[PDB]
Amino acid sequence: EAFEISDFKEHAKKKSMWAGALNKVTISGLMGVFTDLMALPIHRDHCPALLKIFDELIVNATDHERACHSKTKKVTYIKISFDKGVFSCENDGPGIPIAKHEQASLIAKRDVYVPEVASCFFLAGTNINKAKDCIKGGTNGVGLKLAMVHSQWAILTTADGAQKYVQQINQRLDIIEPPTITPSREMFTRIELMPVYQELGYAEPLSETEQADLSAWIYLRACQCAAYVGKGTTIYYNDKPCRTGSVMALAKMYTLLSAPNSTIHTATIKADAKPYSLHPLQVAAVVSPKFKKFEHVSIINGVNCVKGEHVTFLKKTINEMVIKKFQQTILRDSCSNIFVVIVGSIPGIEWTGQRKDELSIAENVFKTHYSIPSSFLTSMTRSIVDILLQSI
Ligand SMILES: Nc1ncnc2c1ncn2[C@@H]1O[C@H](COP(=O)(O)OP(=O)(O)O)[C@@H](O)[C@H]1O
Ligand SMILES: [Mg+2]
Repeated sequence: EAFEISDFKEHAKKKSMWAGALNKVTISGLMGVFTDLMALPIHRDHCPALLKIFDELIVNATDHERACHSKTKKVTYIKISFDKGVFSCENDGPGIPIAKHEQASLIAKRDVYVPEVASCFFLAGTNINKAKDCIKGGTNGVGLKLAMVHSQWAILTTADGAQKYVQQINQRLDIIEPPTITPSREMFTRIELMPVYQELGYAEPLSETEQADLSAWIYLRACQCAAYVGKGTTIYYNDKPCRTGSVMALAKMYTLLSAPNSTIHTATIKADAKPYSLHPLQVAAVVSPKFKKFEHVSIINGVNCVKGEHVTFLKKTINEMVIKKFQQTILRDSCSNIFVVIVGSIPGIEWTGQRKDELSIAENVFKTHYSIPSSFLTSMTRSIVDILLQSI
C-alpha cells in the first residue's frame, strides 16, 4: 500500500525489534524465584517486551554501580519494587545532572534539562560514544525511552545533592510534563512506572497468576543482579535484601529442587593482559545424572545472556578433558549433565540485537586471553566420567 514514515514512539509501540514481542509468547527457559530460595520454571506465556522494560531499568542501575565503584560517592543500593502493578527502581550515587541540555533545547524549541534527554530522547545517553573496553551493558540510548513508551504513567526523580528534579512522563511518552525543581540534600535516581499491561496481553489489573509470575521473575532478576554487582552494593526487592551475592548461591538456587545437596565446582577464569585481566569471570557448576541437557545462566556486563562463545569455550574445554579421561577408562554427551552459572564482565563485546540475548565475540578472545583452572576441569571431568561409566 502506501509508503508510511514512522516516528520512534509509534514504531516502538508496534515493532518487536526494540524489546521483543509486544504480546504474550512462549519464552524458552523462563524462570522465577519462589520461596529457601528456589528458581523454578514459569510454564505460562508472557510478554518479552514487558520483562525487557523491567530489565532496562535494572541494567541502568547496575551500569551506574559499575561506573561509580571507584569514585568518591559509590552506588550502595539498588531498590526494586513491584506492587499493585507499579514497578520502581531506585539507586543512590550521583544523580543525573540537573542542568539545561543546550542541544536538546534547540531541537525541542524549549527548555530541556538533561534528565528529560535521558528519559524522552531516543538514541541519547552517556554510552552513545562507548569506549572499546567499557563493560556497562548500556549502549543504545533507548532503554529508558522504551520503558516510558510502554508506561501509562511514569515518574523520573533524581537529586544531585543540591537540587531534586521530578518529572512526569505519561501516556506512552505522548505527554512530557514540565519538571519540578526544588532544593534538596538527597542524591539518588528513581524511576517509577505503570506498564500498559492490557495492551501487552495481561489483565487489568494483573490476575493472581500473572502477578505471582511477574513478581517471581523480577525477584530472580534482582538475585542475578546481586551476584554481579560489586562488594559494596546491596540489592533489594520489595525492601528485602537479595542475599545471593555469589555464583555459588545462584547455582544452589537453580538446582535446589532437582539436585539438592549437590557438589558445586567453582572456578575464577582469569586473563593475564588488560583489559581482560581487570575482569575475572566467576563460575559455579553442578553435575547431575538428573539433568537432561546442558544449561547455563550467564550474567555478563549486568545482562542475562542466553547465548555466547564464552559458554562454548567452557564446554569445548571440558569436552577435551572428558574424551581423554573417558578413553583411558574404557560434546553433547560430555556436557549434557552440566548446569553452570557464569557471572562477570567481558570488555569489547557486541550483541545480536537491542534485547542483548546473544553476545557477539571472536572465539579467539578466550583462546588467546583466558585460562580455565585445571583443578576445576579435573574435578568436573571426574564427575562427568562417572556418570558416563554408569550408563555403560
Ligand atoms: N538509574 C540510573 N542512574 C543514573 N543514570 C541513569 C540511570 N538510568 C539511566 N541513566 C542515564 O540515562 C541514560 C539513558 O539511559 P538508556 O536510555 O538506558 O541508555 P543507555 O544505552 O546509555 O543505557 C544513560 O546513558 C545514563 O546516563
Ligand atoms: Mg540502558
